[PDB]
Amino acid sequence: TXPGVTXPGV
DNA sequence: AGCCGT
DNA sequence: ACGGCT
Ligand SMILES: COc1cccc2c1C(=O)c1c(O)c3c(c(O)c1C2=O)C[C@@](O)(C(=O)CO)C[C@@H]3O[C@H]1C[C@H](N)[C@H](O)[C@H](C)O1
Ligand SMILES: [Cl-]
Ligand SMILES: [Mn+2]
Ligand SMILES: [Mn+2]
Ligand SMILES: [Mn+2]
Repeated sequence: TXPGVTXPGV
């Protein structure tokens, strides 16, 4: 996720 | 640590 | 079949 906590996605 | 869609 | 950052 994020970043942080990419995306998702990307 | 933290999920999704080319 | 298989990748994206702080
Ligand atoms: C052992 O790999 C996996 C095993 C189980 C599920 C997964 C994957 C997986 O590798 C995977 C991905 O690599 C990707 C995604 C994904 O959901 C998974 C799994 O679910 C989603 C993503 O497609 C998008 O966000 C499109 O916008 C990008 C990424 O795709 C990669 C490869 C694609 N061919 C394309 O080049 C895309 C741009 O990046
Ligand atoms: Cl790439
Ligand atoms: Mn990990
Ligand atoms: Mn899927
Ligand atoms: Mn992977």
